[PDB]
Amino acid sequence: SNAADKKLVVATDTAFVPFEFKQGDIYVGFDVDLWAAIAKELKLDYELKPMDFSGIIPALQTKNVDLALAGITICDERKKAIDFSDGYYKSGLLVMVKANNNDVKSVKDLDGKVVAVKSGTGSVDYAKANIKTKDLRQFPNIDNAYMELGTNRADAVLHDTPNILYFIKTAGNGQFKAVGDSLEAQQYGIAFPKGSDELRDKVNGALKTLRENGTYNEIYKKWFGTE
Ligand code: NA
Repeated sequence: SNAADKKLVVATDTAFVPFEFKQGDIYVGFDVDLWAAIAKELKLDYELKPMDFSGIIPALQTKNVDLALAGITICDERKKAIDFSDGYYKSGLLVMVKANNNDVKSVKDLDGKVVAVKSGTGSVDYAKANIKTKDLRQFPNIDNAYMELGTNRADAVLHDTPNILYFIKTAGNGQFKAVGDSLEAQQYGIAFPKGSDELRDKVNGALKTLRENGTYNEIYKKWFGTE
């Protein structure tokens, strides 16, 4: 076998649930599983390099890294320094309601209710504008906003569709459902250095295949649950 080993350098954020987080002395998450599955098909060898989002692109610029799979969302401004592949996840804001809440079904059914959000999120603006709330409970951590819904001190919560789902699944055990569809949708994608080009198209085809194959659904169930 000698040293024909692929020097592919992969990079992720130190802490970022539920995509790349440390659990059981091993980084775990959706993005890790995705790159593992892609590799199987592409038959390439990877070496995850953990760093702060601050240096992810800066590094890709000098190609100190050859690929990066964090929560990089497709953005044309950034394309001046890097290049993205077809997205692997639909981002956006979702609405959690107690499962027994069969009255609310969407964000427009919230006019005149209590919606819990987190400070420094995009949930605030959408609500400050597209929504007519009798009260906006801006908490500094969603965990507490989840309590409010659990104590029916709020009618529903508004936060990233990924997060709301992980919890509906992890420590959800009912009394928590999702309604409607992801608002302000975006797409998450792998980021390849400008120099790399075929490696990109190769990975693009790989993702088309795995989504064509559809094992993504099972991985989706493991993290974000049933679509
Ligand atoms: Na209740």
